[PDB]
Amino acid sequence: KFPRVKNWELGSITYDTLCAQSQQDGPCTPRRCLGSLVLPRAEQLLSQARDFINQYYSSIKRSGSQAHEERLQEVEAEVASTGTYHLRESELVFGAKQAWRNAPRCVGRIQWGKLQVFDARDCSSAQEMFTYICNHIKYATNRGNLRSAITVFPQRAPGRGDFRIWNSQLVRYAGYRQQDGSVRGDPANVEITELCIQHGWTPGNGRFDVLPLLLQAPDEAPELFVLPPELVLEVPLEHPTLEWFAALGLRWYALPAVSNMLLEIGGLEFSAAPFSGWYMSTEIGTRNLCDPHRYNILEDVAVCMDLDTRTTSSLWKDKAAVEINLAVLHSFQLAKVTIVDHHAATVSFMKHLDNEQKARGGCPADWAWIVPPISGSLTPVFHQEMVNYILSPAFRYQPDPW
Amino acid sequence: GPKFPRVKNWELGSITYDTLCAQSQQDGPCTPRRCLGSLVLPAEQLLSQARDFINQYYSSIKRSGSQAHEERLQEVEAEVASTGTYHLRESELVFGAKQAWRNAPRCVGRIQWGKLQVFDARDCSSAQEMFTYICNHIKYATNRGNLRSAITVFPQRAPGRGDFRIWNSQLVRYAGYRQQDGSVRGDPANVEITELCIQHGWTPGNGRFDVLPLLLQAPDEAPELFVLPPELVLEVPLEHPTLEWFAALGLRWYALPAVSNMLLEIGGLEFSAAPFSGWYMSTEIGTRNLCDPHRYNILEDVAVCMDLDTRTTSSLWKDKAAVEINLAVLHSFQLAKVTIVDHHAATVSFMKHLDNEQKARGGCPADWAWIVPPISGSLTPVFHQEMVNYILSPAFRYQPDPW
Ligand code: HEM
Ligand code: HEM
Ligand SMILES: N=C(NCCC[C@H](N)CN(O)CCN)N[N+](=O)[O-]
Ligand SMILES: N=C(NCCC[C@H](N)CN(O)CCN)N[N+](=O)[O-]
Ligand SMILES: C[C@H](O)[C@H](O)[C@H]1CNc2nc(N)[nH]c(=O)c2N1
Ligand SMILES: C[C@H](O)[C@H](O)[C@H]1CNc2nc(N)[nH]c(=O)c2N1
Ligand SMILES: [Zn+2]
Repeated sequence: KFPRVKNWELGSITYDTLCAQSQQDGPCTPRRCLGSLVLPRAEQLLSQARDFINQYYSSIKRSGSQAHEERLQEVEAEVASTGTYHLRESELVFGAKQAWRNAPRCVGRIQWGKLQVFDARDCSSAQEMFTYICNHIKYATNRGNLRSAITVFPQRAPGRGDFRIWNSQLVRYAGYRQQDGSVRGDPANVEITELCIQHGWTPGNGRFDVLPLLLQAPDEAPELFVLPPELVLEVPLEHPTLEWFAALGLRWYALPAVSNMLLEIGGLEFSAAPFSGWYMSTEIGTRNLCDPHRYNILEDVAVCMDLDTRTTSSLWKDKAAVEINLAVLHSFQLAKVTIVDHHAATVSFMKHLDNEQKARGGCPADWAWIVPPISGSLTPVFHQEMVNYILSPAFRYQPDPW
Repeated sequence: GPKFPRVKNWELGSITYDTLCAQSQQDGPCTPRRCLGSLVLPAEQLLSQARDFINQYYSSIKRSGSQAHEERLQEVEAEVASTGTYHLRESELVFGAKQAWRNAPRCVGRIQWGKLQVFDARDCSSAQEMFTYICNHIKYATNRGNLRSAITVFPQRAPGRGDFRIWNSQLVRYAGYRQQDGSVRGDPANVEITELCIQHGWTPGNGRFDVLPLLLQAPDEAPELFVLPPELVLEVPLEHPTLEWFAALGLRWYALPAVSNMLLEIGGLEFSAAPFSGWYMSTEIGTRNLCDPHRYNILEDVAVCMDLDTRTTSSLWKDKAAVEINLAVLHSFQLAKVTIVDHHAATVSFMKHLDNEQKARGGCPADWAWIVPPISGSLTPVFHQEMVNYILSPAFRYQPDPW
């Protein structure tokens, strides 16, 4: 019933009792494990609402109190007559922090308690969404001293369209499909780039053109907004000892801000609730720059390093990858922009695991996502068994609005 | 769409559906409530398992429903009927052993599955004879550096009688000597088997790479100790292609990886002693065996020799040192003409295996956490391939230590 969890480097054992609190099914069954797959293939609401309110009052050490009992009545009254309800700002703040804390694929959760929550539920137009987004970016960027934040737009409502941010992140580089099939820029963003153009954006022709935002108010066509360049901090990439690296003209933006995930709290759903923390260097240096379906610069860098790209056995791919990740760290450090390397991040996650074991009896974690894309076993998390399950409040994927 | 798991490759955008998982008859550790995919170790019945295996065998030779098939099924039911168990024919053992390998979710080398050399040692009746069979396996498999995959199958577990067992986890292992200061000289992973060898009369050495003797156990007898003739255990001294000082570290590793404590299950029959061997994927040695903190842990030593800043994580000193250590392993095995496969070549071959199996059986059970190499994960194609994990039989399974 309760899984035994072992760390093979230290030989230590724990038991995950928190998983018993999961109310939502994942993709696995006793016949087959689908743990490596990326995407999944009124009384109910009232049930989730009560559970959430209970979590909230327990967090402020006031369960059973009068305020607790009265709040539960309010929620019951609102759902019974309207089919839905609304969260108080303090609950929204607690809810967003818990969603982060519960996110199995996030290795930066040691920071979960420090999140600036912007209540944007009084938003009635895409124009207003844009203003809130600009303020989020300014605050979060903070001149390179990044601060974790989330801006929460109006919840979903029955028979009414959702407030949505079409872009997957607030800052993304365009991907222009070229005549000969290739892509200029970021291949992951070809679809959104095209949508922007289709909606009147005058495209650029570079490899790092910041995309405009396509923001959508309920039941309206999305609207295009160009981000003020001075609000988008970027870091030109250079290498500490390889002088020619800068000549590659590579760069990446400072702020990672997921904008297409749904935040679920107490049964309520927030379809637009962009959040941001700071990058772990491998996200940029390894995946964004070296993925074959992304900027795919490994071969170029290897040739500049004059490595033997003739055979795999020369480990040219491994050598180039390391220097690229080193360039990212060096460059962010030089530009004085917050970033965390994969060793420091995983070491902090092990502390988080321990903190959560004591606090809640476990921590849902997705091993395939927590272990870094390079040097996996050189990090502590590789040797740590993990149990994955869904807790609520939660961040979850949702269909693209188009 | 299809009511089977949909599997996507994110690098290529391609999709397949796994229908082979429908054939699984054993539950894994996961439930809809929680995934335990990252955990390392998470007559009526015999007849059904036996019948299923016979059906698999006849299906494989394209004779399902034939007179021979029905007669073999009859024969197995009667043998189990009067004796409680049954025995496999030679070709059934060969088919079952290859299928067990083919079915192994944690093995990235499965493209080679059809080439296994199956040594039938089911006539073995003593520990001394087990040793002879094992030495022949080592000689055949090593083939002076041009390694050949092989498995030697000893007698199956029998009702009442004791089990045939090889106590060591691999045929070649380096001793791990517990020190006064509490540290370990040699391989920390082998501290327990090393002590057991000593408790059984082995006179211990005092080096970092002392090859351990084998503790072989015949039915209902105490284990017997046998030391492998040095001439038979091929080793490779490690040197680096450019860093001249690497050779001075005195590191080395043996050529033959030969798992000896896994149980081979075929049609319900259990072969407690069936050592198998292929060849190493370089990261097993260069990354795990040499750099794991709980193994040889040589990362800091090598980083210091490379004059890296081991004071801060940000210098990526662990990453740089690990890459050079893996390169030294590949370079040295290549120099010594001993078969080895780097993690890029191996994962590329595994992607081909997945495509072959998609066509041949409708899927391939695979454990993502084990298939993706310990270094440079996303630089290999398997990192971007979703995988379905499930248990198929014949199979190789873990079994408790005999002591
Ligand atoms: C403070 C610094 C933070 C760091 C260093 C960090 C790091 C990471 C990393 C490396 C991943 C995997 C990303 C990928 O491979 O695409 C991730 C995923 C995630 N993080 Fe964090 N994180 C941080 C802050 C946040 C914040 C502020 C939230 C939400 C309030 C959050 C929510 C999540 C979620 C939900 C995912 C999964 C996204 C997906 O499935 O695509 N993270 N994080
Ligand atoms: C021909 C070359 C082969 C290569 C390169 C290869 C490579 C690998 C690798 C890299 C692993 C993971 C090992 C670890 O991380 O400890 C593995 C595991 C495994 N392989 Fe293969 N393998 C080969 C041949 C074989 C053969 C001949 C068999 C059996 C007939 C086999 C059965 C298995 C099994 C059952 C495991 C899992 C062992 C465990 O769970 O500890 N492999 N293989
Ligand atoms: N450091 C962070 N990295 C997350 C960015 C990409 C992630 N795949 C989200 N995403 O695109 C989800 C949509 N499929 N987060 N952060 O600090 O806020
Ligand atoms: N390349 C190979 N590597 C096998 C390494 C040991 C593995 N951990 C099994 N093992 O010792 C199981 C014990 N718990 N195999 N081979 O080629 O035959
Ligand atoms: C197929 C496989 O699940 C997929 O490539 C996963 C693996 N681990 C990952 N881990 C992180 N952090 N981010 C990712 O995008 C992925 N991709
Ligand atoms: C805890 C975690 O499951 C464990 O460290 C696994 C991860 N992946 C692995 N993969 C391979 N090939 N071999 C291993 O020993 C491991 N160890
Ligand atoms: Zn699972």
